[PDB]
Formats: sequence, C-alpha cells, structure tokens
Amino acid sequence: AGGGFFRGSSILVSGVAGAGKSSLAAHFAAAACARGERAMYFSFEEAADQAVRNMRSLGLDLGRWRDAGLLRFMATRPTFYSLEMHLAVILREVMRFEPSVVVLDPISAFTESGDRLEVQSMLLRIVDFLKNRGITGIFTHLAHGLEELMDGWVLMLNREVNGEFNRELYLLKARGMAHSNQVREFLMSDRGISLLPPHLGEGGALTGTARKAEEARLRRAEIERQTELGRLQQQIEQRRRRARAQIEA
Amino acid sequence: EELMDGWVLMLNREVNGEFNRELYLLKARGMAHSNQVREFLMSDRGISLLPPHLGEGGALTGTARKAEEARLRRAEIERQTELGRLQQQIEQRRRRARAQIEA
Amino acid sequence: LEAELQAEEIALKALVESESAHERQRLADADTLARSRGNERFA
Amino acid sequence: LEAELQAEEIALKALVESESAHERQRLADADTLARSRGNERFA
Ligand SMILES: Nc1ncnc2c1ncn2[C@@H]1O[C@H](COP(=O)(O)OP(=O)(O)OP(=O)(O)O)[C@@H](O)[C@H]1O
Ligand SMILES: [Mg+2]
Repeated sequence: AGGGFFRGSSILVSGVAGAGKSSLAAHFAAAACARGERAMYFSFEEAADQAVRNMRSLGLDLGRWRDAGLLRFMATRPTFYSLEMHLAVILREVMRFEPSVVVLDPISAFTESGDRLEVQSMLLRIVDFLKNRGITGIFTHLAHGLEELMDGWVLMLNREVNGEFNRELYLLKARGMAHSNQVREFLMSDRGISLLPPHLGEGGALTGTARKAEEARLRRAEIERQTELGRLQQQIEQRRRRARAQIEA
Repeated sequence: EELMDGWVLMLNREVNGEFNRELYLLKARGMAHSNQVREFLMSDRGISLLPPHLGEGGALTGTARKAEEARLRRAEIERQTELGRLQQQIEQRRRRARAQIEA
Repeated sequence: LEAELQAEEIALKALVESESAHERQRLADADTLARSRGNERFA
Repeated sequence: LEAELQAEEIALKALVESESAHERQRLADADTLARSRGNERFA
C-alpha cells in the first residue's frame, strides 16, 4: 500500500545463494540513480567490473550511473580492514557523497571477521548512523541479530519441486503498511525481475511446469463435461423427434 | 562458496531401489542457464545427459521413467480401443437401418 | 405422444437452466478466489 | 428409418471431430510442456 517501503527504513533481503539478492539491491540502486538521486553500493564479495557485467545481463545499466557521477560502487574484502576501520571507512564515505540509498551486500560476510557480538556492534552502529540521517539502507543477507531492527524484510526463495528449481519471494515484514501475503513466483530476464500473475485454483500452490500441467488438466476436464452435456441434450432431442414422427403417422 | 561465479551440484540419490545420478547449476552469475535437475549417465563415452523428462507428473528418473512411459502407452491403447468399439457400434446401427430400409 | 413431447421440452428447459446457473456460479467463485489472492486491495 | 440413419451419420461426424480436436490439443499441450522444460531458450 502506498507504493513501496518508507523512505528512511531499513530493508533486509534474505535468501540462499543464487536467489537474486544482489539483483534486487542493484535494482533499488539503479532506480534511485534514475530518479536523479545518489546511491552507494558496498559489495564485499564481487569486483566492480564483474558486478557491472553481471548486472548488465539483467538489463540494468550500472555503468551509465557510475559514469554520470550518481552511483559509487565500493568493493573491499572483509579481511582488508579491521572491524573498526571498516565502520570508519563506510561512515566517512557516506558522509562525503551524501547518498540517498546505501546498500551493503552481503551483511553476512563479516561473520568470521570477529566475534558475534563485535560484528553485531559494528553492524548496529552502521544501521544507526544510516537511520539517523534519513538514508535508506538495503542489506543483503544469506539464509542458513539485527533482523529485529529491520522495518522491511524480503525473503527470496529458489526451491526444488518436480525436478526443477523455481524462484519465489514474499514480504516477511513491512511495518507501518498493508501488503500482500502471497508467496509469488517471479522470473529473471533481460527485462529485470518480473512477477508472474497470481495462482488461481482450488488446489493452488503450484509453480513452474506443474502450473501449466494443471491448467491443461482443467481445460481437459471442462471439455469432457461439455461433451457430456452435449450428448445428453442430443439424446433428449432425439426422443422429441421420435415423438413427432409417431404423432405424424 | 560465496566467492564462486558458477556452482555445479552433482547428486546420486536412492529412489526405487536404485541410485540415479543427477546434476544442476546452482549458480551461474552473468548468464542465463537451465533450471532443470537433469539426469546423466557415465560410460566409455564420458558424461552424457539424458533427454529432459516430459510428463504431467514429471520428476521420475531411471527405471521409474520407463515404467511410466509404458503405462502411458497402455492407457493410450486402451482409449483407442474404446473409441474403436464405439465407432463400430454406431456403424452397425447404421447398417441395420439400411437392412430395414431395403426390406 | 404429445404429453411425452411436452415432458421432453420441460426437460430441455431444466437442463439449460442448470447449465446457465453452473456457468454463473463458476464465474462468481472464480472472482471470489481471484479477490482473495489479488493485489487490488493495495491500489 | 431414414431420419434415424441421418442422425447416426451426424453422430459419427461429431465423434470424429471430437477425436481430431483431442489429438490437436494434446500436441499443443505436449509442445507447451516440452518448452517449459527445454534448453532451447539458451541456443
Ligand atoms: N540474463 C539472465 N537471464 C536469466 N537469469 C539470469 C540472468 N542473469 C542472471 N540470472 C540469474 O540471476 C542470478 C543472480 O543471482 P544473485 O547473484 O543476484 O543472487 P545472490 O544471493 O547475490 O548470490 P551470491 O551468493 O553470489 O551473492 C544468477 O544465478 C542467474 O541464475
Ligand atoms: Mg550476490
């Protein structure tokens, strides 16, 4: 309801590997830049040229926005700095550029960089700094602390049913608003992320190929019933024609 | 795992008292790829992937696949025989109407 | 024979009425289901 | 008797038409399923 998440909110995108977490974050940043705003995207596991190439196949143009001075793409391994200096660099850079959208991809990369309570302290400080300035934070997390401090939560699924893997996503949490409660199936393509029409059937909860199979089965059943009604109509009408012939005689 | 551009997961699972090999591409960044859990075989010719599985149920491998193919063929033959008998019955009615008209 | 054919006519009527009612009820049920799964409520 | 045999002819017609339609729809459905499971999209 209302057209999306609230502005200065904290949004967590969660899922397994290959789910589409990076693609969604890049879509967020690319839209932010397309409206003329500024975005910062902190990647801890992929390089800048590689990320640009990877996003190019999904129809995004992250290079246009880098060359236009509206998107700063920063890439550094979790082992390059200490947990203190990671925070220091992030805060300094955020200060200078004055972004509108900041993405951290992934938040789960720092698990082995220290103790749980140290990495939690760092991440909490990052989140508080972003929220006190009205900057929208998009955090990507791998599924398998600070979840509680998130205003929205998008869970992306890629599961095996019927010898195929189908993508899905739902909104676990969106505070302050009304939102759909459907586990919707989507596809990736050269046109970005497209969500398929909702599933309508008495059974429901079918995805991918099974959906088409059930559509075909329903069509077949409808044809069967139509033929049954047709034969019944024809039989009663033949009885009527009979009654005619006898009356004439 | 996180630092990998591609990821090929190879499976060897037990269904129906036999172990069948399979493989799928968990991850392939920067490209479009199939989302099918395909079954393959090893031989003197290397790794060969079998044709994809087409059926309303789907997700059958190895011997169960052949069993279902046979079952589908049997059902098709049954339906064909049913239609044949119906055709023959209506045509015998027609021949009847003939014989009576001639008389 | 006339009475028989009138009965047949009534049967035709009842069958057509039932089919129309079935079509109607399926459309109503489909609309209900597509409502309980749609994003209209958020426009 | 003639009217009866004409009715039978019409029945034969309708049955053959239905069988042809069923063959057609199965081929269409098989093509759809083999599409949603094929590697063509990557050639
Ligand atoms: N042109 C394309 N057409 C269809 N699908 C594509 C295309 N390009 C990429 N995909 C899919 O987009 C997916 C991108 O996955 P993504 O990296 O966004 O998820 P992730 O959670 O960030 O994974 P990671 O563990 O690497 O961080 C690829 O796995 C790939 O299957
Ligand atoms: Mg990623």
